Amino acid sequence: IQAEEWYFGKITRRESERLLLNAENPRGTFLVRESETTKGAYCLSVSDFDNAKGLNVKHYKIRKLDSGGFYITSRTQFNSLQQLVAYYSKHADGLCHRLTTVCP
Amino acid sequence: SIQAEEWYFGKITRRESERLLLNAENPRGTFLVRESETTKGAYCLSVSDFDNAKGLNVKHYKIRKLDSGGFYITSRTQFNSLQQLVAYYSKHADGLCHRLTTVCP
Repeated sequence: IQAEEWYFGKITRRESERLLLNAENPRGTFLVRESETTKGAYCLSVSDFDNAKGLNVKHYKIRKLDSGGFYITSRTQFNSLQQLVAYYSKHADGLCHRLTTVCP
Repeated sequence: SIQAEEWYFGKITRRESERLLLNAENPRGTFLVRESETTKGAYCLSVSDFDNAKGLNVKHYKIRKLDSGGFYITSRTQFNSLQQLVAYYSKHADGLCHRLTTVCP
């Protein structure tokens, strides 16, 4: 996974908001990094825009089932992280926006 | 002028540096210096490394600028230029994952 373009490893929540919040990035720009807060979990950080708050980043915890798979909600589970990224690029399913560009 | 240094890569992102450095053709210790995207005014030394478990990986060390003039990564040694910092760590790792060997192509 270290060689996945979208995996940024151990950056913090505040580093990921600085990397993403760029007023020249499309809505849905994202990255996957490790959760600082929950050992063993990952986190999908996604840039969003709404009228009021403007540009902001949403963070979604990704948990790993002990049998192996990954999930953000009870709707779908994925046998790998790349399957999760691939799925949410085509279907937002509760996320603020489908995933569009990897963080530059 | 640092703009023209072989090892200086300006404003490339954290992601681009890793894309440059994670490559089978690079020795452990391949590096580049760039601006930090996350801390303005700071630079960053990115270094390719290899460990048996994770294979090829990149480590990133922030380089802080003393307002008085120097540059540092640790309290052990400070430097008056980035050329000096790059030269020193090419001779001694001193906490880095590996001595700097190859300038990133």
